This record gives sequence, structure tokens and C-alpha cells, in this order.
Amino acid sequence: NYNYLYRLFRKSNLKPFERDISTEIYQAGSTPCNGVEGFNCYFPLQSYG
Amino acid sequence: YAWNRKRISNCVADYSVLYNSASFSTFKCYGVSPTKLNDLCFTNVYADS
Repeated sequence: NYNYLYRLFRKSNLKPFERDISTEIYQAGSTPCNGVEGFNCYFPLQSYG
Repeated sequence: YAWNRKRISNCVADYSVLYNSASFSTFKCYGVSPTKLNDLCFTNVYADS
């Protein structure tokens, strides 16, 4: 059952009782991540094993 | 079987070049993060090849 997800990267720690549903690709560096990929660009959502 | 171990001291263990360098593709820090590595100090680093 991999339907359970979780967020691994964020700009900053979310405040208490905050729901985040953003799906934008996460960039590790300062350079922009145009398109669907980029330098060190990875999807911030990973399934549960 | 004879992997080296070089203790590093009396010299700044700069890591900006690693971030600046585009040759590296995979870089994961499971104990720390580059963002807080700026104000985080390590007693000594061993270069094992």
C-alpha cells in the first residue's frame, strides 16, 4: 500500500496546524528549475514502503 | 583493502566548490544539511579513498 505519501523538502518549516499540498519540483540550489526538471531537481513527494 | 585515511586540520574544509561544481550529480547529507553547514563545525574530517 503505497497510497500514503509525505513531503520531504520545503522552503521553511510549516507553522502548527498547516496543510501543505504543493507539488512544485524542489530545487536544491539557487539556480531556477525551469520546466519539469533541472540541476539537482527532485520531486518532494515520496511514497511509504 | 588499503583505503587511505587523511586527517584534515589547520586548513579550512571549504565546501562551496562542491556546491559550485556542476560535475557532482548526487549529494545527500543524512545527518546535516548544506544550509546549516555554514554555521556548523566538525572536529575533524577523514578523507577515505
